[PDB]
Amino acid sequence: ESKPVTVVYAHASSMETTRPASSASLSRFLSNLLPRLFLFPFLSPSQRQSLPFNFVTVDVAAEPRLGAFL
Amino acid sequence: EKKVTQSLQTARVSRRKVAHVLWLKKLQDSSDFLQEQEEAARGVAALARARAKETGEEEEELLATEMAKLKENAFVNLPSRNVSVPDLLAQLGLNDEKV
Amino acid sequence: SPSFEQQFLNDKLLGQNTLQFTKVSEKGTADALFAECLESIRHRRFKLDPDVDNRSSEAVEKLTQEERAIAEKIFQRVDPERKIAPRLESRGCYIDPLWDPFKRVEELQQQVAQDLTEYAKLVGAAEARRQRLLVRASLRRQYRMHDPLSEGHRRFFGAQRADPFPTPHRVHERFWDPSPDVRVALKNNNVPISWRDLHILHHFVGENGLILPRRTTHASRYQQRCIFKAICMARRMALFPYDWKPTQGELMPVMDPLQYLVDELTSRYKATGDLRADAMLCVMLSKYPKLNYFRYLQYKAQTQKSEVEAMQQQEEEDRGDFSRLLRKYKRATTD
Amino acid sequence: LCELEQKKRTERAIQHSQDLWKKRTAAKDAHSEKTPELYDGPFWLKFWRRKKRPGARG
Amino acid sequence: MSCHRHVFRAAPAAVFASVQRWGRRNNVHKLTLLVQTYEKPCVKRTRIAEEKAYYPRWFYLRYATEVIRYSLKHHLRLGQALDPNDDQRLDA
Amino acid sequence: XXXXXXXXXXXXXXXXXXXXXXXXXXXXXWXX
Amino acid sequence: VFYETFVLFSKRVQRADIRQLLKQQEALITKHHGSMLAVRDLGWRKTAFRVIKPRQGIFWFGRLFYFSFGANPAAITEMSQSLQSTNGVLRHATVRMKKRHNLMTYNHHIHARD
Repeated sequence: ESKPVTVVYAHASSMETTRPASSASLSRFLSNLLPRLFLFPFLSPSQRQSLPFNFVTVDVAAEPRLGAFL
Repeated sequence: EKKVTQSLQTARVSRRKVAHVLWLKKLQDSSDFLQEQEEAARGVAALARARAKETGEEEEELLATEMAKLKENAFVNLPSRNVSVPDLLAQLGLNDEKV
Repeated sequence: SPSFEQQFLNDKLLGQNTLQFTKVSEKGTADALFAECLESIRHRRFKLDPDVDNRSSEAVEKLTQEERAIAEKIFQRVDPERKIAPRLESRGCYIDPLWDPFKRVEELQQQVAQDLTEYAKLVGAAEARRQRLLVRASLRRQYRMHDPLSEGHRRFFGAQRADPFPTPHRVHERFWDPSPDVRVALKNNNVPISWRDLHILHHFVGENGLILPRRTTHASRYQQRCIFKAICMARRMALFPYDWKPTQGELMPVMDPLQYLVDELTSRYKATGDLRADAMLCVMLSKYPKLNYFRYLQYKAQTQKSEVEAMQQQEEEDRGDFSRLLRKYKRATTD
Repeated sequence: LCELEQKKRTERAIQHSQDLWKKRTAAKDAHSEKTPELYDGPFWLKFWRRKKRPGARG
Repeated sequence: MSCHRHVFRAAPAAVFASVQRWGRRNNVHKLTLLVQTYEKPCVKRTRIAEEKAYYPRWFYLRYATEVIRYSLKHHLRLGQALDPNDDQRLDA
Repeated sequence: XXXXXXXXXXXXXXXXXXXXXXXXXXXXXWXX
Repeated sequence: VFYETFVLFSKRVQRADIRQLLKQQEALITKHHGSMLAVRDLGWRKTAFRVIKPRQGIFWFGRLFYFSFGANPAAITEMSQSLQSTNGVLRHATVRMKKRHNLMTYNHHIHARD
């Protein structure tokens, strides 16, 4: 049963692997934010399942097809 | 058959408006000043509502004052593009005449 | 044993263009081992090569001047937006890899390098350097005569320029033929021209400052009217001159200068591959995240995906030549 | 036999009519979807004037 | 605008001739003469009609004379209508 | 060797299609 | 009705003056029931010729600004008159926003084909 709403996190971490850049900071913020916003008695499988939305991450700098699609 | 033709003309008109709605969506996204102003107005509304309990004053007049202050203070975050176009062209090598 | 590239391709003209004839394989792969074996065997056979294999014929005019003009016109019609050139890098598209005539050039360069190193071994280093300088001079002399459609070929063969038959200056619109640059300018980007297109309005204005007529601009009537309106508005806004062509510093389109910089750096990194432009775009990506980097990011993703596909293909070949390359012919034909 | 002939003719006519309707509807939908084309050719100053039969009788 | 020419490794007479050519092809003298005196609208109508009728003929005859000079210089012969169905095959 | 020449001929016969395109025209040469 | 306005301030104009002018323009927009959409700075650009602005002086460049707004058609005359009266502004132009060739959408790759 796929969740109705899917949240896609588009980043370009491949371009700057040694340099964290802003994408790494935003990823860290999201990782430390979502589990806190959503309470369960990138993310661990438990958190991924407990999230109300289907969380998927993509790299526009490594997926040319998805880049043109988005 | 006129009625069947009508069911076709409705679809043709609907898809024409579908395109225009998309165009407005692009224009809205391009508009950042409007979006930031709306977010600021929402924040001001939340502040007035909080004051409505903190002090029990007239939240309507609090909103009026805060909105007046926002209108006065608008344009404080103007984008900065203090750039010399001919100098940038010369740096790129596309401008050699440098009198 | 210095190779041909080591010896002669460090010169300006010789080093400008250097085609690739064989794929580069990292040390420790079956392709590298087979290449080493082939190079050794070819060098030994060059040692045990006869005289008849190095016979050469005198150079002659490949084309007449009129035939060259006809060929140039036909190539231009084939590609009316681009300039005609021997795109030896795109060669594989036009000539199948198995029938490439440049394998002979590669092997001849290898043979020349082997000959020069053996000559250095025998006679002496100073004489070898003399001969290397002389060969460099000869290559420089013969650099610009290889292209039959170039002016270097005509100059080398001492052929007078063609005197074309007169044609009418006032012809019908059906026959008007703009140059590729004027054609690109007129088409813009499939969008009607606006005053904001300050990078193109210079084409349609004469040195005198007067707006050029339609017979000269080769524009449609609607395009002509749009360009006239754009120039008038730009002049009224004082971003376009009134009595001369715009200065080189006035050619930026009416847009964000940083977005213009991003566009220019992307164009550089795509056309030539400026690593400096790549680094500048990388830093701008995070410093100014309010600009548009779609094309740059898409090209980066395409390159990464091609690298991954090539790595997978190399792994498959190492395991044993698989059906990918065979498909590239059979499946392509069947489709 | 006459009845069977009529029935077969009816079926064929139904099929032909349905095909014609689908074709015409597709053509008109494509016309509607296409944006108005702007005639960019020469004008009609030559055609403004007409040369009719001169004098009486015309 | 004003045409600017640089007299460098050339003759001042040649540069003056180039300036004269620029002026003629830009109709500078024509406009100066027109503005030196008043031209009534009907006179302007007639003049513009005459020019629009005349100049294409001049251009066509210029092309014809250019072709004539080229043919005389290169000793070209008059053409014959290309007979169709000619195999156009090399005699080799 | 005759058999080596036969092998070379077989390789040349079971080869690619010259031009990599699938177009519908063969072009002569206008050089020389 | 959507519009785009382009302004060319002189060097004598300051950020405070720009903010004041934009505030006045937004006041006019609101009076005519409109709404300011976006504001952007297009950088310092040299003029194609020296601008001799009477009773202000002579200038050889200017800072270019742009703002897009939806408003009733009756507001354009007032906005144009106000901008003309403003001293620092060297040149201005207001146009009707177009679906395709507008700075809101057709804002990148205006010169670079690839």
